[PDB]
Amino acid sequence: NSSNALQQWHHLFEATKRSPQAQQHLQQLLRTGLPTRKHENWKYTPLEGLINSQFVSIAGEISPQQRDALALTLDSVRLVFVDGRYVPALSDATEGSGYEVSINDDRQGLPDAIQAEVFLHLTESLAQSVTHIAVKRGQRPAKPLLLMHITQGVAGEEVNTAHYRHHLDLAEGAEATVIEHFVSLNDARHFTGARFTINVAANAHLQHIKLAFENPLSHHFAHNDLLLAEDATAFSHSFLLGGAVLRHNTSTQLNGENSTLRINSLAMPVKNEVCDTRTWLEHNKGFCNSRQLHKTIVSDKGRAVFNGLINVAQHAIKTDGQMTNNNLLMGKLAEVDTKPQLEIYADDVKCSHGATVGRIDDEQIFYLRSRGINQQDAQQMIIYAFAAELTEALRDEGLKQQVLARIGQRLPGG
Amino acid sequence: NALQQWHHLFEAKRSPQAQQHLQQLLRTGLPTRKHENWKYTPLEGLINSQFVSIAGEISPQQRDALALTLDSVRLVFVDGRYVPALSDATEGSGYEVSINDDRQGLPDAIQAEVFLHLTESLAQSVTHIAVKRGQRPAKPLLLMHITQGVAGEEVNTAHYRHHLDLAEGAEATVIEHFVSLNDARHFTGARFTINVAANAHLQHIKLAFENPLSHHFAHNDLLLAEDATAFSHSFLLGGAVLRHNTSTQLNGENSTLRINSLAMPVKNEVCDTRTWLEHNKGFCNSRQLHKTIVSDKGRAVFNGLINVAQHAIKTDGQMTNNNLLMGKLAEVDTKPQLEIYADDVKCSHGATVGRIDDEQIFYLRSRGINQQDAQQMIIYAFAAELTEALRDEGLKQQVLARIGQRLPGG
Repeated sequence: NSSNALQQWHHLFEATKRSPQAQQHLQQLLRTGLPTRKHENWKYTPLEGLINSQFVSIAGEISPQQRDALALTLDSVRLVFVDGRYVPALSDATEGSGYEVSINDDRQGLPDAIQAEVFLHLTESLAQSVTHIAVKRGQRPAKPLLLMHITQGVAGEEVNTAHYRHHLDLAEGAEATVIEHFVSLNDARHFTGARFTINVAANAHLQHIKLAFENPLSHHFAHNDLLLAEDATAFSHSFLLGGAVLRHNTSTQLNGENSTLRINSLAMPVKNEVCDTRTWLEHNKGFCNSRQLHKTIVSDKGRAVFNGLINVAQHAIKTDGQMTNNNLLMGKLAEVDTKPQLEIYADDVKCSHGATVGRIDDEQIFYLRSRGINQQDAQQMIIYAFAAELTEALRDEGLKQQVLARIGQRLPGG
Repeated sequence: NALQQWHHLFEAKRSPQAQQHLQQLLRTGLPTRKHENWKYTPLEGLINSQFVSIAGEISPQQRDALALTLDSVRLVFVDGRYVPALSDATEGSGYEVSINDDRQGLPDAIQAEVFLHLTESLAQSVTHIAVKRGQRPAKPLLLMHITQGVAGEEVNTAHYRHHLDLAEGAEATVIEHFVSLNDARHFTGARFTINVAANAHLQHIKLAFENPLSHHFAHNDLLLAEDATAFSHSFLLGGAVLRHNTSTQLNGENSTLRINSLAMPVKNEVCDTRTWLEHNKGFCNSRQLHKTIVSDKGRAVFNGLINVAQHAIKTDGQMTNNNLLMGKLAEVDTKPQLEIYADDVKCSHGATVGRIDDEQIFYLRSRGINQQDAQQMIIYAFAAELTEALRDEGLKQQVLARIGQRLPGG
């Protein structure tokens, strides 16, 4: 039952040395509790597979070879985390990289949550350490920072759970690209929780990429926060291509004028999967431009869920915000639920949103088939083209090809 | 204390159906600002009031003073009660009408909710309307509602209930008209349910034109069979707080549906326009256009749910909500909810929020058109796609006049 899952997580919390901040989030976890399908934000995302499980929290050890077999081919400053723990022996040295990094459980400097919710509190409470990352004023690291997360399940019916917590501060004029990569060690199911919070100061430029590529049976529940000051730029691209049930939130505050924001995501549930991609955006100051593109491709008995809220505060004049959610359904058993929302309290603004749902039109495939292209190839071409606005945002070609290959595994004919 | 008072109004006999809705009402209770569907619609101004139920008497002169200029089959309702002395003959009009409190033939609600239950439980009678197979009445049916408040702090409440059945091949236009007798505040509840049979064609128009201080909470149901057509146009231009729901089921193939609404909250008004639509069978086309014009300190709320059932192939459904904000303290909250369980469909939703660009005003000013005339032209143009739906030119002008009262210098 619901209380049982909470009881077990509560037990794991008290198993350890918890910070005052994690204690506060534990209290909030218990005050908020777990939701039912009647809750406003949980009508379409099942928790039964999680709630009815017995949990464990074991931190294993892997070799360099096991890391390499799961790793992305990319020139980066790579930090490796295994079953909720930073592993120095598998990580790159950070001194002189342009990234100031300290892993510890001191949380006095972390900002408050933008949008509190149950799984954010769970991850805050259970994470055993925080990855404190900082890029100093005007610094532009030569290589992107890669956060590689390797989580494994245990044999039997128990569900191993690992919760990761990182914070990045980009000081004024700093420019950096950070990549989150999540993989499973094997086919055993696990429950991954994650929370990456980022502060972007004046004139700073952030490029954030999330690659959620865990196995087909696991649960992935994450909530990232983006806090932007004035004259700031932030782009976040999420490729949610792993897990049986995944629910990712990106909450953002535009707390300064003249900033630019883009938040995109791709979801491609297959089999009996549920992929839930959500955003919460607050235009608290005027003169900011935001653009969101969330595309989904749903096959088999899959279900994609989109939720996007944009709140424009009073007097946030010259706000220019757009949100688009395009959903492609493949097959008569596919499902998609979408709720793009607007709360607009300023008049001198340009705000709009749109959501579309359909399948590959016979008319579009007709012109590929007329050239002799077979059905599966034609469908793959159309799907890649549908995802192209999102995958073309990946500057590194090598990285882009790897993401395209992960997409390829979910296409008709693979 | 609202529930307790409403409960007492009920027991003050009542049909078993009304008893069932009251039971559900008390079981569901009143929602808070934390409820999924009530984040933006205030109930304080209503909940913290003392309710009464007084059925006042009105003269034909008072009726004519508030009545629309239109040739129709007019039925007049005053303070929750049908008034035969002020109504037209229905016998021989093309509309089979029976007014009583028998409710065994009424269909189940498409989307049960608190205020629908309240209106079902408190309505004192049901207007049973039917158009026989293949028939097309010469004049439209007009349901005119006249509600008045009482002197003092008490809030008079009146709940209206009507059901229209369009038999196979039947075609009809029905208009709901709501007005206030004077400036006194009242609480109006309404529920118009309509069954559209195979090959039947419905034209529904709602004109909610009550005073600035009243509360109007309504919920209409539209049920369509196969090869049916239904167009519903709502002009929500009255009340301090208005919340109108239209719930619809497309339960037959090859049907066409259009649901439009106009909302223009001013002062400190809240105008909440909501739709719930189920494409239960395939091959149906649905289109919705909801436009709002929000003045300073006003608040418009839009909520539109579209659910497309599994195997409802060839569904073609669109929903558009355009919002024009006219001042720095205007507010708009808009929430579509698409639940699509069929792949071979074309479904989309779009919403826009913005204001009149100063450059457009300046351009007009440079061409000899002043600010007020420029604003009025632009606002009327924004509402035009909705107002042009009114076939009767005489009726369209009266609606445009009501719109005009809310424009700069109106």
